[PDB]
Amino acid sequence: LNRWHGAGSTADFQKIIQERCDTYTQTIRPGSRSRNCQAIRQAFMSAFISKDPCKATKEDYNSLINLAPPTVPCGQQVFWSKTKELAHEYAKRRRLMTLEDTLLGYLADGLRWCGEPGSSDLNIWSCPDWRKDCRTNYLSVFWEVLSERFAESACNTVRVVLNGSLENAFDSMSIFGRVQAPNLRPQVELEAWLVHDTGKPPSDSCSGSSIRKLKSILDGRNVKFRCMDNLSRDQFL
Amino acid sequence: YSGLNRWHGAGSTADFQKIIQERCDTYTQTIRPGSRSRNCQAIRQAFMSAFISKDPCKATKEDYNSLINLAPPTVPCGQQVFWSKTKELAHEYAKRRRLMTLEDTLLGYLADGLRWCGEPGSSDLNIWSCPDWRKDCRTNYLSVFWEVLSERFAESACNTVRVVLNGSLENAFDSMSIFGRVQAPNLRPQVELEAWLVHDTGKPPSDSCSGSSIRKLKSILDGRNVKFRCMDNLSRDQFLQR
Ligand SMILES: *[C@@H]1O[C@H](CO)[C@@H](O[C@@H]2O[C@H](CO)[C@@H](O)[C@H](O)[C@H]2NC(C)=O)[C@H](O)[C@H]1NC(C)=O
Ligand SMILES: *[C@@H]1O[C@H](CO)[C@@H](O[C@@H]2O[C@H](CO)[C@@H](O)[C@H](O)[C@H]2NC(C)=O)[C@H](O)[C@H]1NC(C)=O
Repeated sequence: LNRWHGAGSTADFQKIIQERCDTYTQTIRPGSRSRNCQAIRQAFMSAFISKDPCKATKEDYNSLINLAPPTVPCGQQVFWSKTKELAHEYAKRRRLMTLEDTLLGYLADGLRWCGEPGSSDLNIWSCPDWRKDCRTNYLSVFWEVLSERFAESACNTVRVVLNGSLENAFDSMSIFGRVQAPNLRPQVELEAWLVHDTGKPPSDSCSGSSIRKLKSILDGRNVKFRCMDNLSRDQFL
Repeated sequence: YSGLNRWHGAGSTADFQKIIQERCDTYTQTIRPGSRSRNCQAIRQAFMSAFISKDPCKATKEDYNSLINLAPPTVPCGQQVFWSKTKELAHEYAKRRRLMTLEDTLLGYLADGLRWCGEPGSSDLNIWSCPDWRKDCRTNYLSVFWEVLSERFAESACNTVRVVLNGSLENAFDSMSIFGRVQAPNLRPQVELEAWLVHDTGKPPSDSCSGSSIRKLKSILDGRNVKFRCMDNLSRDQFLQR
């Protein structure tokens, strides 16, 4: 059970998911119809429990995603890469939604989970690491599937918060670069904001090499691109 | 005969557990959302635990303490409505005015209109018969639930409370009603209570604020140091448009 190279499952995973579901559905974003959180938790567990944790497929999450698809109103989506804290504060203030503001994203944010064949329990010792063990693991596949659907459903103007205090604000291998940007629909307009740390000069900008790669992706998607830069965390918020 | 059909009251509502579950989700997510979260699985499990497999004529208030702790029947100050013998009117009034009766609390909403009881040695509801308060036992799980919920609802009342009473009855205040026996005597001291005695359209009222039964209520409220204002000679439509 301790054979993997990543940290083990969040031990109270089931309780945490269900509690977050209650908070989300009742307190944060109550919906047009009720959703049963026990059933959502049950579907989450069933996706991965008692399975080879290195044989995860997108299909395994079909039932779960169908119970709570990560869709948001047009013009209200926020994407981010390497700017977790900033992007979520920005989204909170402007009443916008990141992936972590969707039901399933809110449930899963910051958690780890995996199973073991022949066992009905979470593996709390270790779980597959995406580098050292396998990319076809249940944590990575969940976030890719969720990211795909989140990106696919974007409409009108979307925003991405990128880190202007890094050498490369755009990382082609990030989930944003690999899964989200390539799945935006034509006629979406994407605005990128390259935001730097207060009191520090930016390390990347809209005229840099990494942004060229992003524009290349978006041009092929027929996604309009407007890139802003040279602003600090304070100016952005 | 000593089997499942031995009681004089109607049996448990079929599929009680499904109904509870569905009502709890509806209530917490669509009726009164924005509020602090409640765990509906836990609430259902606590409700069942309170009575299942127990002597159906030995219910006590304490059997429901864990359920009430999960969702106390507390209403915001100034929004609470009591009623007696005016079920339809009181709930229409509460709906139109965005106020809350006992049946508008989480637990009151789950249980309204339902029946339930268990059977010793069984994990299931008795869907065949349940104890009747008058013919079998007062200390049954259905009656005791409404009694303890009523007490907690009255004890937590704050600021101005309103009661809707029936001006078309000879005695609008019945000391042996749940309102008269359990709710009024347990009102938080120093709240203020307004009573409205409402009569049916086109029928002259049968009771008023000056009658003997309202005097009995006044005496109870004086005991609780609760200020009392009573208004009468109103039809349903006059009351709703006040
Ligand atoms: C750009 O990314 C860097 C590197 O992750 C962020 O700096 C870290 O921020 C965390 C959380 O605030 C700190 O605990 C770390 O100590 C920081 N590490 C380093 C190397 O500085 C930075 O906040 C990001 N900037 C923006 C604007 O999002
Ligand atoms: C006062 O109480 C009477 C008696 O319960 C109510 O009249 C009953 O109303 C129910 C539901 O509307 C009917 O099914 C019964 O047939 C009625 N019975 C009688 C004797 O009329 C009346 O609605 C109450 N009035 C107010 C203002 O609440």
